[PDB]
Amino acid sequence: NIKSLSFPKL
Amino acid sequence: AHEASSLYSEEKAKLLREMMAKIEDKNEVLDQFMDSMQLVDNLDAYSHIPPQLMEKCAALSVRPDTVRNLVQSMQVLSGVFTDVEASLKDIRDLLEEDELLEQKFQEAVGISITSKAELAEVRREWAKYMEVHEKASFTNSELHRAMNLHVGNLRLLSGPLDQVRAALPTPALSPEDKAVLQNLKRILAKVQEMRDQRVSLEQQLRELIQKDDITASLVTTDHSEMKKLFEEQLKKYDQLKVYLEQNLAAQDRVLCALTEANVQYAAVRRVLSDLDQKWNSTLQTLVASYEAYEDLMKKSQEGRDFYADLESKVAALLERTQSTCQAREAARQQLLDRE
Repeated sequence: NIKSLSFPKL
Repeated sequence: AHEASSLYSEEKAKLLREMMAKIEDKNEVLDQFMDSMQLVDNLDAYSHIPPQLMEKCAALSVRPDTVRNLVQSMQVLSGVFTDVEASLKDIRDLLEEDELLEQKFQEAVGISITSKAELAEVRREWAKYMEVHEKASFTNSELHRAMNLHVGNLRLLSGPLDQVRAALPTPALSPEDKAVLQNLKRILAKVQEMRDQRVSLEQQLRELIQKDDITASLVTTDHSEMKKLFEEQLKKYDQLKVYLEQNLAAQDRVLCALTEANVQYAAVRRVLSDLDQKWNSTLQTLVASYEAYEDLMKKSQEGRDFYADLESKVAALLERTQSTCQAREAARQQLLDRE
């Protein structure tokens, strides 16, 4: 669940 | 002569075969009842903290106040989130006010390509950071809901071990239910002893026959004395069969006691089964909260690094925005004045 939370790339 | 010893080996083999039959029957019954009832005293284990959970508690103490620092770090990440949102809102307000003034200016009279093109780049770059910010909005929100979901157990796992052990459910059995457990445990003990003595008594009978075939055959030799000698050996065999028959007969009274105890055990059995279900349930939420703690450490770091990079870009875009909008307004001041 919370393991697959990805922040965007910049 | 050779036929008298052969007739006696058949009589010894027959009584041994009748013995092995009565034993297999009694064991068949006995095994079916054990398998059908499925039946222990490890109730103190509920009062112990599993070793794997203690290793996780100790891991939350090798670094002091790790749950407190994670909670604070989450508040910092929540803080820079709202800061970014507010700077993105400031840039929007500047673009909206500038676009309004430009429409009013182009109405009051019939510009500058450079500032127009810089103002268009600010708009493009703003919408880029708006799309990236709203994308990471659900992620940030889920990260904080997960934190709130597990922080109570993480505080529990960080505190003293006695409060962890107190969170686990313990058996609360009345003296009547303990008696039902003791009586059931006493009968099962009697069943096992009955099994052991049965195996033992059969071995003795087999060894008594085996030793008689080593003696009155493999070394010695008789004549017409085979009649009295076979009666001597047969007397020894019959005394063991008496003990074995007592062992077989005793099984019937014991099975009646066990099935009756099993009926009294039915209420205790469900209570203890619900206690085991509940015990492993609370244990698995503690394990899950520790697993979430590792994932939170990782994602909290990724979020603070992402939003720090994003805050720096949005702060720098806000500078370009207010500079471009201020210059464009000074141009409208000069032009509309000389009119």
